Amino acid sequence: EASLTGAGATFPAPVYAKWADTYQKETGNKVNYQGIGSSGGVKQIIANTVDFGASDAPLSDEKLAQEGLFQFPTVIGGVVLAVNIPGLKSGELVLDGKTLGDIYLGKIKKWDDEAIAKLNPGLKLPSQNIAVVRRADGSGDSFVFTSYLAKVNEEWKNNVGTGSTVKWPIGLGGKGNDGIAAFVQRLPGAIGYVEYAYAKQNNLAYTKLISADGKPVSPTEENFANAAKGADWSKTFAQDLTNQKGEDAWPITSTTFILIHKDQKKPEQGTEVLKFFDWAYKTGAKQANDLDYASLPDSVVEQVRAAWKTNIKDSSGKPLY
Repeated sequence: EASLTGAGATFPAPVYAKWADTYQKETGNKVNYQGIGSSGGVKQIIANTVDFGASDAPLSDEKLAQEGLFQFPTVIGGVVLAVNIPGLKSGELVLDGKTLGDIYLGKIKKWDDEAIAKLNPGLKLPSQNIAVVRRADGSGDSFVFTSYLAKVNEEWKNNVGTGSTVKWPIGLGGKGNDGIAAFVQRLPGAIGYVEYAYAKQNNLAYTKLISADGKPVSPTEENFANAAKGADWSKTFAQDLTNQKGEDAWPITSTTFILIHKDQKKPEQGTEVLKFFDWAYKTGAKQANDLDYASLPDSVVEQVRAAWKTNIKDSSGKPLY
């Protein structure tokens, strides 16, 4: 029976928590996971205060090497726009990238703006102030969301840019996915970006979006998976899943990563971290799919296992997988 600690990204926290609960029931092993956001996950693994870190934003090959870290992907999810719009039900409103960016720039102030109406011709829209919500903490959702906005809105690209932290033009700061979800529930007219499970499991309304190919798409597990169908995983785990081509491709999709040290100074801990994630790849797909995360293809899992064998060792050079 091992006791393991992880910390970081809130994007996959619902599935990691479910996996950890099941794993304890089946094996006795205890995995404690603290949702502090991706930037904090990176900081904590570098400081050696946890057994594993978690970040939705990938580190570069060079940064991994400088830090003596190894990164591997777990699941595929989607970022959605949770909304609180009087008179509208979930899934009714459509936004496109340009107009979403103009909302986040503060240019569009009311839900019945002509640009929103044009995207939604048969819908009656209220004259409700838009209340923009964004992340306060350093965040992989912010990284993915601003990476998307920079592709679809030139003003955003040139003035705000992309990052885990940016100079937001407008918007209240929520801490974690949970904090944005709580703000959208409490504020008539809110819009906030959250990983899909935080909208669904909190009974929050959400929008459709226009795909890269120009078609309205609903956020679903299958549509997150579709956004990754063009990814050449053989080349790198650090795949860009925003604004990807193809039918029913959710435009704000991302995978998410675990970070561990290559030279394990507590090699029993590292061995047990690998066993937890291996168990999750072998047995955990229903639990992920229940929370609307798509599973990585088996080929990707096999790449992860092969890379564990060559990268993860004790201080004598012995592999831990």
